[PDB]
Amino acid sequence: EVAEEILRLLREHEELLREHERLLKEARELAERLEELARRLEELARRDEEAVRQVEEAAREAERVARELEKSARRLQESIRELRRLLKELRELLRELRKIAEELERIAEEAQRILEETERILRETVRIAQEAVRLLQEARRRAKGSEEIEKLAREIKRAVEELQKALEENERAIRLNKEAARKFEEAVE
Repeated sequence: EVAEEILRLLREHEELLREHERLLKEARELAERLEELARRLEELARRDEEAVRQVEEAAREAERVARELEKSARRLQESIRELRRLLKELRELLRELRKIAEELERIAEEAQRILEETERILRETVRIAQEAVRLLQEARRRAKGSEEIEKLAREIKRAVEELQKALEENERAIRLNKEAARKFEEAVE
């Protein structure tokens, strides 16, 4: 039964992986769209109903992408709970017992720490996505002086930088989850 429990956990990790890959895509597009709006805002400060219109349309679409980023990270968080619920059922099954079971408890205990670190990454990604939504909503209200448009453009560019740091940490958490799953395959073989 322990062998069948790992295989179900591996299937869940696979669905975890493709949802986390979708999270990277949404966050990569948001950062690109936020950098573009920042440049459009700095042009609006120096300059036009088209310049106001393109700021409104660039922010409105960047807000839709930030919502998808938030929805994807929320979906990943409710699935780490599934992984850990499957993990506790495995913890008791392997402790029913053999040296193979002793190896499975070191890689399962490590997988616990990775999932905890992974959800801490996702919670920070939700925060940056929520900060992006508020800044985008502020960009559309102000576009309806130059000094205030410049500061908002600078604040958006700082959100880009922490979004890029969240990209690195999410890509790192994917590797650690992939490597933890590879150990489950070889140890159960």
